[PDB]
Amino acid sequence: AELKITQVRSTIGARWKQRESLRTLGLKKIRQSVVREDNAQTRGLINTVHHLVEVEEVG
Amino acid sequence: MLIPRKVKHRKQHHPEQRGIASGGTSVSFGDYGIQALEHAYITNRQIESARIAINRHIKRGGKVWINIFPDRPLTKKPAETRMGSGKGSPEWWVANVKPGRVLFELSYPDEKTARDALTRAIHKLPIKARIVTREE
Amino acid sequence: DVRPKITLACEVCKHRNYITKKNRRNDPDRLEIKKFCPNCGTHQPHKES
Amino acid sequence: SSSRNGRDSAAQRLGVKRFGGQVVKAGEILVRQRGTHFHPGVNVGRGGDDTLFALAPGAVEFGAKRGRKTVNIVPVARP
Amino acid sequence: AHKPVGQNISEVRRNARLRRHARLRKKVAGTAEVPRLVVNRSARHIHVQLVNDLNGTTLAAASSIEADVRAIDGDKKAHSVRVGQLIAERAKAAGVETVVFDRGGYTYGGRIAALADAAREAGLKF
RNA sequence: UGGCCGAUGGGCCCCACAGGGUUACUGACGUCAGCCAAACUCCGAAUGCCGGUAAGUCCAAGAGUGCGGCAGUGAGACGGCG
RNA sequence: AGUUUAACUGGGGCGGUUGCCUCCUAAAAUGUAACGGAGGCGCCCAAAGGUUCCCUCAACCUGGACGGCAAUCAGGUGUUGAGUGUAAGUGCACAAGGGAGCUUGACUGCGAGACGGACAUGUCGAGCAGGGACGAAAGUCGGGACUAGUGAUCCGGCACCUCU
RNA sequence: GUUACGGCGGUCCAUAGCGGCAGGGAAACGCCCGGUCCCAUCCCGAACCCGGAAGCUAAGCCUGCCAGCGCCGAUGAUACUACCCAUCCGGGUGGAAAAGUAGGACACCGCCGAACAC
Ligand SMILES: [Mg+2]
Ligand SMILES: [Mg+2]
Ligand SMILES: [Mg+2]
Ligand SMILES: [Mg+2]
Ligand SMILES: [Mg+2]
Ligand SMILES: [Mg+2]
Ligand SMILES: [Mg+2]
Ligand SMILES: [Mg+2]
Ligand SMILES: [Mg+2]
Ligand SMILES: [Mg+2]
Ligand SMILES: [Mg+2]
Ligand SMILES: [Mg+2]
Ligand SMILES: [Mg+2]
Ligand SMILES: [Mg+2]
Ligand SMILES: [Mg+2]
Ligand SMILES: [Mg+2]
Ligand SMILES: [Mg+2]
Ligand SMILES: [Mg+2]
Ligand SMILES: [Mg+2]
Ligand SMILES: [Mg+2]
Ligand SMILES: [Mg+2]
Ligand SMILES: [Mg+2]
Ligand SMILES: [Mg+2]
Ligand SMILES: [Mg+2]
Ligand SMILES: [Mg+2]
Ligand SMILES: [Mg+2]
Ligand SMILES: [Mg+2]
Ligand SMILES: [Mg+2]
Ligand SMILES: [Mg+2]
Ligand SMILES: [Mg+2]
Ligand SMILES: [Mg+2]
Ligand SMILES: [Mg+2]
Ligand SMILES: [Mg+2]
Ligand SMILES: [Mg+2]
Ligand SMILES: [Mg+2]
Ligand SMILES: [Mg+2]
Ligand SMILES: [Mg+2]
Ligand SMILES: [Mg+2]
Ligand SMILES: [Mg+2]
Ligand SMILES: [Mg+2]
Ligand SMILES: [Mg+2]
Ligand SMILES: [Mg+2]
Ligand SMILES: [Mg+2]
Ligand SMILES: [Mg+2]
Ligand SMILES: [Mg+2]
Ligand SMILES: [Mg+2]
Ligand SMILES: [Zn+2]
Repeated sequence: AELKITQVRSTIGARWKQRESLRTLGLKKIRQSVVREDNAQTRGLINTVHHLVEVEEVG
Repeated sequence: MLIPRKVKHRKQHHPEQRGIASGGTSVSFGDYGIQALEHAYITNRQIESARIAINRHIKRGGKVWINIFPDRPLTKKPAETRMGSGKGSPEWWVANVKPGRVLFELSYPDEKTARDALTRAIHKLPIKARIVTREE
Repeated sequence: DVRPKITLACEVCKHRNYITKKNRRNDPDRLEIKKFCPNCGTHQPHKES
Repeated sequence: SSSRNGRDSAAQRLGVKRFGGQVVKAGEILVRQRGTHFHPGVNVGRGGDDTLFALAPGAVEFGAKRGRKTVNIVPVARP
Repeated sequence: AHKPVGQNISEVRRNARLRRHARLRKKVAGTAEVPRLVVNRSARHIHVQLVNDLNGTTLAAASSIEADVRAIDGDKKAHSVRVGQLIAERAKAAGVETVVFDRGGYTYGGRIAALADAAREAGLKF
């Protein structure tokens, strides 16, 4: 499987741990499209940063 | 003029009032009672005044209760002293109250007179309140 | 002085090896103890001074 | 008006210092408890000041037995 | 009609026996190579077990109950000496030589001392 | 805070060494129930932290730790949270 | 004549404090201020140390008389509600609580590794060599149940040495 | 193999404790009989220790039964809270208590050693 992740809100003024998790995801600038594996761990990542990202599911 | 007659220490920190009043949330003892609405302080003077208002009108029949008791002290630094230099001295005692608490409890024959007395008690109280009966 | 200051010496040695404090008011008799001091290499009672 | 309070102590920084399942080496301290909040177990030493440590490499393991708290070290298998 | 208004001597006695054995048991860390030798004495018999606390399982034991040892008309010093010799030789057969002794809650002296000695000069070094 | 037997206020109208607050008191204990506590906890989390494993950003953050040259700063403010 | 005459401070001054220890504030790792809330320390100890052994209360009903509400008691529910050198917290009945016997480990030189420290320091610690202590032995013994009872450097005094 | 037996043991040590009731002496267990010799009473053979088994299981122990009390404990809800929010004002997802409630419940199990049977 695969996931399309795109940050929809800026990182500014967000909890430091959330910012670091965003870096882990690998989104530098707002509205970047990134493809990632559908693991439980990345699912948890998206769940945590859900208020900043939208998920489009591919495959 | 209710006051604890001895405690471990004569002063206490500021309060947290957040939270719904759980203790005594339902009338039990008599057959009628008040129930407050909003968080607030209640001074010993206020409690005593309400007790007088209830009692003197009810006169002979029935007997009252007071589910609360002002315990926590308070202080206010006298005027003309730049703030600092330690805690002030205690002035009055207050009993906390949370939404839904029952303040007074009555067992008198007639609902009308019970309501009337408790209404005067409400008017003399500092925070909103309303009648409530024993029923489920 | 509430708690005087006492030294202890070996016999063959005579070396101020151990020092300890006492209440002279309640102990007017001199202190005796069996202990060790290194150089003569074996235990031996130490005296007061 | 004057205050008679306002003095305090130092901060000894007590508390458990190697947590359950960690890997500790010989002579390693485990806890610093004023009272006997815990109790020694096999391969644990009772310090001069109610402190707990380990007398052999291994992984620390807490556990309740007889309704108390006692620390112990399981020697991790030699690779 | 019986109404208890106090405590009981024998009950507190058994509790105290367990208590006092507890001090030593606390320390004892006796493995297969160094099992703990437990001694129990009755008003009529003596019992001894050699166990490794690691598994809480015994290795060898004997007591005044066995018919051959009861065949000894003597008293409990002699009974204890014979039983201790049996423990020693059974432990030797099983292949254990160095062990630790448990005071079994009783104070040393008399029958316990006789058992200890018998075990000592029977070849059981502990 | 309000109730219950309450002998015995652990005690009183005559003190008999013996009947009643024959008298409204006190009534201890305990028990029925209803609150309160930063220095009370027979209870007890989401969080935070430390330890182990695994995936990911791995044309590098420009990630960490140590050592070495360099100065600043040790007058904070506000807002949200306790 | 050359100089000294503190800081903290909700402006200064007068008051009070200046180090150390306990708890709370402290947001369940540590830590975390205030002239915030509350209390103590500048010791004691040849035993109140070590070890071996014995044993465990207080609460409880009754009183040959003093003697009583309480002095000592035993019968026979008895689980710390009593206590544990000096405050509080943490612990403590498997005792850290008493008694006794003995006796000095309140040893000597080191110290695997750690804890805390901005730094100087401060804390814990299994094992190794001599000797000793208690216990037949197993083992425990490097000060007190722990956490306060403290002072750097210089200058000087005193003893021993296979230093010059 | 059974046992209405004794020691040692276990266990996020009370579902395992306490209370009342009934029953056990073949062996073992207790109580028990007496203190020359061991040993002890800060006096006492009360404790311990020692010699013996005349007696009895009342006490204690054990087992069985009782829900009187302790005790464990749902689902559900409520309190609480991580993160985010909308011009305060409380909701969205995640986490999910305490107490109370139906209920459960008068321990289970390991190794050896004793009486009946093989
Ligand atoms: Mg508040
Ligand atoms: Mg608060
Ligand atoms: Mg009002
Ligand atoms: Mg010296
Ligand atoms: Mg502190
Ligand atoms: Mg209630
Ligand atoms: Mg609290
Ligand atoms: Mg606590
Ligand atoms: Mg925290
Ligand atoms: Mg980890
Ligand atoms: Mg780069
Ligand atoms: Mg550099
Ligand atoms: Mg520079
Ligand atoms: Mg500065
Ligand atoms: Mg500054
Ligand atoms: Mg500043
Ligand atoms: Mg600041
Ligand atoms: Mg400001
Ligand atoms: Mg802020
Ligand atoms: Mg000049
Ligand atoms: Mg100034
Ligand atoms: Mg000012
Ligand atoms: Mg001024
Ligand atoms: Mg903390
Ligand atoms: Mg600061
Ligand atoms: Mg003082
Ligand atoms: Mg001693
Ligand atoms: Mg008695
Ligand atoms: Mg002691
Ligand atoms: Mg004692
Ligand atoms: Mg080293
Ligand atoms: Mg040696
Ligand atoms: Mg040592
Ligand atoms: Mg010491
Ligand atoms: Mg010590
Ligand atoms: Mg100088
Ligand atoms: Mg028989
Ligand atoms: Mg006798
Ligand atoms: Mg019976
Ligand atoms: Mg009995
Ligand atoms: Mg319970
Ligand atoms: Mg039960
Ligand atoms: Mg559920
Ligand atoms: Mg937000
Ligand atoms: Mg709003
Ligand atoms: Mg629950
Ligand atoms: Zn010498």
